[PDB]
Amino acid sequence: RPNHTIYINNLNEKIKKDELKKSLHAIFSRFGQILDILVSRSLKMRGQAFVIFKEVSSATNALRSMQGFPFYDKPMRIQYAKTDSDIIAK
RNA sequence: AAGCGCCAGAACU
RNA sequence: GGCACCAUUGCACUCCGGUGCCAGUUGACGAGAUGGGGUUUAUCGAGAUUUCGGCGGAUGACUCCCGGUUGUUCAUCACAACCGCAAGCUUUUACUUAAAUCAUUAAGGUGACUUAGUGGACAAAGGUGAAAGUGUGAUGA
Ligand SMILES: N[C@@H]1[C@@H](O)[C@H](O)[C@@H](COP(=O)(O)O)O[C@@H]1O
Ligand SMILES: [Mg+2]
Ligand SMILES: [Mg+2]
Repeated sequence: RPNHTIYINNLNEKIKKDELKKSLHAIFSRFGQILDILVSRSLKMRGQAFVIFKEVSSATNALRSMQGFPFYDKPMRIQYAKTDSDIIAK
């Protein structure tokens, strides 16, 4: 079902880790306070992000509102995290 | 203040 | 680390697909050492290392000079070795001669790395005094 962490994909792979990590924070900061955004660039983890909210309330609203939103010329695909994240789980 | 200087090899980011 | 091109729609949380091409970073730790000219592969140890490879320089070495020291107390030549404030050869002997490494803890940088402090060290080539044996002939005052 729902989760503190939201899984975003279909992100522009041409954008560098830190720029993407900050450009994400710009738009998701209104829904609630973000604990950490996790972005890698490997073959397995590129075009994806892990915006973690302290509140699931924020995660639900962010999912509803930002679904399909144009981000670097590419529409976002937002799900919930399949499993909890460590800064929540621990 | 001369085992001292710079850097298309090469290792490393 | 970054651009590009191929490949990838991918649920991760100690970094990490392939191909090129550009940027960056590392690249000698101190001791030692300059009369002039030419020549050549330029002294010494420390360090587990790239202190590798290339280029340049260089106070080294050889060798011909310029001066000087010393050669049976003085000079001027021969001849021999020597010195460029320091000066004939050999030997035994005594004293003198660092900084990195390290280990630390601070700054900076995505980054490999950088610059700086603290801790105690640990050399060799040299250098110094001491002895011991010793080093031409010709001519002149
Ligand atoms: N003092 C050193 C010398 O001992 C060394 O011969 C020379 C050449 O160095 P390299 O052999 O790295 O070219 O450099 C310096 O001058
Ligand atoms: Mg490869
Ligand atoms: Mg070299």
